[PDB]
Amino acid sequence: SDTGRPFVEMYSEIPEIIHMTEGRELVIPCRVTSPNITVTLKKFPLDTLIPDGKRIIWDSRKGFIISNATYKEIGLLTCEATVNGHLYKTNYLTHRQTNTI
Repeated sequence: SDTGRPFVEMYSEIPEIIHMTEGRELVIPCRVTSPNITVTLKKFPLDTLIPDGKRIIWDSRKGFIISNATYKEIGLLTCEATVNGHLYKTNYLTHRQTNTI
């Protein structure tokens, strides 16, 4: 919803703890109702994970699909979207799961 909230799903208060593993298909689930809106995938503080559309494939109806996760996706990611003159955001803490690399 433009005059409501772009995201289908968002964090509550605590960032979404994604128990990831390197080399795997890391989806950051911050999809939007209308693809037109177009989300920008930041990382704390003001880093920018540009959706290259090769490895980092921006599926508006699923999430940001980093086909092969790396150290560049280990931290506090922040999906951001300015809509009706209002900045919405949602946070995703990408934790290296205690399984392997």
